[PDB]
Amino acid sequence: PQADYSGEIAELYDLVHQGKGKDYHREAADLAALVRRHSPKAASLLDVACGTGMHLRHLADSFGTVEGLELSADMLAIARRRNPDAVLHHGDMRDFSLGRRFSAVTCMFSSIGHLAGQAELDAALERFAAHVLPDGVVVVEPWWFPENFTPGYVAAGTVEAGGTTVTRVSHSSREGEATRIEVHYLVAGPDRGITHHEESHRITLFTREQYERAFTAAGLSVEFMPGGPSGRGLFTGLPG
Amino acid sequence: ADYSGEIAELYDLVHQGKGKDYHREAADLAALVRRHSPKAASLLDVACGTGMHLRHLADSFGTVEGLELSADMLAIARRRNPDAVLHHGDMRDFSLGRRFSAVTCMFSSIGHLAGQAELDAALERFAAHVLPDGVVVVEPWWFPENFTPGYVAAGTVEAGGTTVTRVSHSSREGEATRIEVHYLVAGPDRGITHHEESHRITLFTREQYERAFTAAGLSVEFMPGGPSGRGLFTGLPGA
Ligand SMILES: Cc1cn([C@H]2C[C@H](O)[C@@H](COP(=O)(O)OP(=O)(O)O[C@H]3O[C@H](C)[C@@H](O)[C@H](N(C)C)[C@H]3O)O2)c(=O)[nH]c1=O
Ligand SMILES: Cc1cn([C@H]2C[C@H](O)[C@@H](COP(=O)(O)OP(=O)(O)O[C@H]3O[C@H](C)[C@@H](O)[C@H](N(C)C)[C@H]3O)O2)c(=O)[nH]c1=O
Ligand SMILES: Nc1ncnc2c1ncn2[C@@H]1O[C@H](CSCC[C@H](N)C(=O)O)[C@@H](O)[C@H]1O
Ligand SMILES: Nc1ncnc2c1ncn2[C@@H]1O[C@H](CSCC[C@H](N)C(=O)O)[C@@H](O)[C@H]1O
Repeated sequence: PQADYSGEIAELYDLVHQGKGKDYHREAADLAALVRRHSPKAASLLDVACGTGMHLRHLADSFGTVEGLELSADMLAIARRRNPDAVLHHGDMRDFSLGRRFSAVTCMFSSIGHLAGQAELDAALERFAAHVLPDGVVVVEPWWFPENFTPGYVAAGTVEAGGTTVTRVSHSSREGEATRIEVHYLVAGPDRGITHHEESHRITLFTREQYERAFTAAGLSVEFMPGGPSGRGLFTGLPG
Repeated sequence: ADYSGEIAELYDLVHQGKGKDYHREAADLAALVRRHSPKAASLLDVACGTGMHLRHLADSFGTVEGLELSADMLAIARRRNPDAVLHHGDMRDFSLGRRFSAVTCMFSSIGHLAGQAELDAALERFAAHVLPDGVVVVEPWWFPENFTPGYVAAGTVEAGGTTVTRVSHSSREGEATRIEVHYLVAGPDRGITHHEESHRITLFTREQYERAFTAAGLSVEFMPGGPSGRGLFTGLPGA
């Protein structure tokens, strides 16, 4: 049971989230508009935990420079193939140092939840502040806050494309300060038969004030906007 | 063991999810029986499984009994049909010491036999348990000409807090279908569990079924369509 977005799990990622109705084109359009509201001259964007680089692909149409940081080599390989021109980095949002600063540092789809507690979140936000330009914005899509988390939640969905049928079932429970989300897959095709895969993640249920404390310790002013890309809302931060 | 444990426990929910209507099939079956035997009063369901047909057939026939090889399936059937006599046994060699107006074998259970000889044997046993005015009914598996290798079935159903996803894959293995079936079973407390079964279901030709019926002294007819699109064979003694 893996926790590192690798192997076959990485290969299924885009198909499954497409099946669940995720619309990266609309999300990118909205994000780019939000960046330009806070920074009308923005010409550059770093997407941290870029995964398979789906947002970056669309954001390349709005900004002259897009870069990405991704911990998982297998996700990153997909991201690079999708963004063959972009400079994408293999590393860790807790401790990274790129060549430059950007008008927007973004961290989407609750990837920030993969951090383990307040020290790590603080560290990541300090790094984001370190890579943002003075008239820029830091954008973090949080995981659920403890008060909005729904333990016992089961998601199931099946999709097919290109001869491959993929079923994904998730189960979520409370494990201390985090969601434990277990995810099983059945992957079927006419000649390959059926294979079973599993993943299991601890995604931290930070409170709003814990997010805010992280932005604040980084020198960033912080604003929460409810709703956002997944019903989890959006944090925006501005330097100095 | 085939059809055992958690697989047996999931059987009814997954086939309900797939739209299988045992109430309508039982009514159609009862009508077919009574067309051939208007005073029909008894029925034996061979390979009765969880006893879903029998539950409904008991409202049409004064006596219903069943034969089932799997203990875990049989336990379910008994709980569903607590007034009925259900036997633990094998369609290839059983002997109940009585006869019935109908002997039925539904949902391609006959595919669990291998070879002409086992098929002949079963049909002889069915003839040995049918009344002389009655009828043997067997739902075949697919004929070779209609089998679709590489077939993938996937569906998800939820009942009572439990979400079950079933995915089957089918290929050719000699003169049979190899069907492998994976389940993901999920619930708020239970989490997710994975289960798997795998079966060989023999691709008997139409002529093979007819040979089995004729050797058991039954006059045979194939009725196309049937409960599953695979038709139904009927057989009447005294040929
Ligand atoms: C609607 C609603 C949902 N939830 C929770 C329950 C459950 O944990 C989740 C819905 O399950 P899903 O299987 O639909 O979760 P998902 O597609 O959002 O995947 C989640 O986990 C993946 C493993 C991660 O890769 C992913 N991010 C980090 C990329 C993460 O967002 O959202 C709540 O806690 N409160 C709610 O009001
Ligand atoms: C429509 C069509 C289907 N098929 C085949 C392909 C595949 O093997 C099957 C459809 O898949 P499914 O997973 O829908 O099969 P099913 O719910 O009917 O389960 C079958 O297998 C189960 C393991 C058995 O327990 C069961 N009987 C013996 C009780 C048997 O009927 O039917 C064909 O070969 N040709 C066809 O034209
Ligand atoms: N410490 C860390 N630094 C960088 N990336 C991380 C990380 N911990 C987890 N990740 C990455 O977080 C990503 C979560 S999946 C989200 C991917 C992408 N933002 C999207 O919207 O589709 C994964 O690719 C995972 O490898
Ligand atoms: N040799 C044999 N004798 C009796 N039952 C058998 C058999 N081989 C397989 N079976 C039974 O055949 C059944 C197939 S499942 C079909 C069950 C039922 N007739 C229904 O329509 O739902 C299983 O319960 C299996 O255990």
